[PDB]
Amino acid sequence: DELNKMQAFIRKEAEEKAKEIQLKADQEYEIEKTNIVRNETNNID
Amino acid sequence: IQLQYHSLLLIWLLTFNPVFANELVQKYLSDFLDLLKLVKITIKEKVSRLCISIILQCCSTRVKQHKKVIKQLLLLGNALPTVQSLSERKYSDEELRQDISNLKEILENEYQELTSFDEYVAELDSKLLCWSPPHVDNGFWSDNIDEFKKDNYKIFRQLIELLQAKVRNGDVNAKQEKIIIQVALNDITHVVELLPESIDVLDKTGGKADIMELLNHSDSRVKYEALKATQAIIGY
Repeated sequence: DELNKMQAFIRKEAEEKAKEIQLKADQEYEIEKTNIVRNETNNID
Repeated sequence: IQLQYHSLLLIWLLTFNPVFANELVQKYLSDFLDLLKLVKITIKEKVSRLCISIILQCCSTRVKQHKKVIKQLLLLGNALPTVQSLSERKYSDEELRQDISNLKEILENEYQELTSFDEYVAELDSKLLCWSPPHVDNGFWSDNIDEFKKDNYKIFRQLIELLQAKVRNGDVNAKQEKIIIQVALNDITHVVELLPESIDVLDKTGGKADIMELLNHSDSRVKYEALKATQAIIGY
């Protein structure tokens, strides 16, 4: 139905936002991992 | 009228003995509700007094499980509201008025310990729901969300079973059945919106399938409730 199709687009749009937020978290994890390696460098030094 | 009065007098005489009253209490759970309805409908002072005495004897402290019987009567037959309505109404007979006042006091005392949770539990056990104030009360749902999910979501499982039974009974599509189905759908939607963990349990127990089946129901209200539940599930 028209209502179901309209609700499908809204939920699909929220899915893209969730994926974008998840992708941003992955980028943050890589940055945090690099900082951990940098922190370990001082201890290793 | 004379036959009904004689039957009420015989019932009261039997209930005078606590053992017989306790035995008859479990014989017919709707007997108290029927007696209250007859007393409300009948205008005879003697018949009303006999019905009040019979109702009080069942909930009298002499009979076994008096508190439990009074609580069950108040939860099922709405003894407190009927007693409150009778107290407001004026009765010519003084003895009947005193009996009505005593019954109203007993019902108020029983309802003081009881809460909306007890009424909801009784309604779920009786599988009867007619859009109670707790269903439309956001605060009641918010304060009872944890209780619904308690005991491995026992209340959620009971609601899912009731919805499945209504779907099985949806072929009749009676007005009371339709109202019960709509109330169950609203409760399921509330228990899915709040405490989302119950959504997985409902899906496992076939709640989603029941909602989808109800979405094709002929009744407009049932179809709208099922569509709202589906929207709350995965829709916008």
